[PDB]
Amino acid sequence: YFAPANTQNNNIEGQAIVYQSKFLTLNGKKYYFDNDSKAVTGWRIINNEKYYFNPNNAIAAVGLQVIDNNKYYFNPDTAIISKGWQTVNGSRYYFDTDTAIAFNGYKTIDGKHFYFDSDCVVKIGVFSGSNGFEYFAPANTYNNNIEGQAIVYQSKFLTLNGKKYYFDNNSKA
Repeated sequence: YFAPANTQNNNIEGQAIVYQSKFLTLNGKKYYFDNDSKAVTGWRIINNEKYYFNPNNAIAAVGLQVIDNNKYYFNPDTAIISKGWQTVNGSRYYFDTDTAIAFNGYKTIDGKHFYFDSDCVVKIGVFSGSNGFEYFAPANTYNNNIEGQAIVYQSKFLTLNGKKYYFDNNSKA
C-alpha cells in the first residue's frame, strides 16, 4: 500500500508504509493487510467471518462472484460473505449455512424442497426429480409460502406459462 501524502509515519507521497491487520477502503474498494503490511489475496477470516480477496488486484469481492465454478455472494457494503436467502439482481439465491456455495438442483431447506439451476433459483419450477414433480410456485396462496417453495395445491387444474400441470392431492405430477 503506497499511501498518499502523510498518511502514516511521515511517509513520502506514493511510498509503501507499515499498515498491519486492519481494513483499508479507498475509492469504494476494501483491502486487508497481514502483519507484514501486504494485502492478502485469498480466502481469509478476520472478524470470525470469511472474505474473498482477489489474487490479481487484492480487492475485496462484492456482490455475486463465481470462484472455482462456485457462486458466492459477498456483502456490497462490508464485503462479508453472505449465507441463506439473498436477493441480488432480481433473483433470490440461496447459499449454504456453512460453506456458502449456492445450491443447485432440487434441495431441501426449512423442511421445504426447493429447485435451483446454474447455482441460481428458478421461479417457474414445476420440474421433476425424486421427491420432486411438484409446484415450485411463486404465489403465496399456500400459507404465504416463500419464493420457489413446494405447494401441495391439491387436485385442481393449473397452468403457469401456457403449460398445463394438473396435479393431485398428494402434490404429484
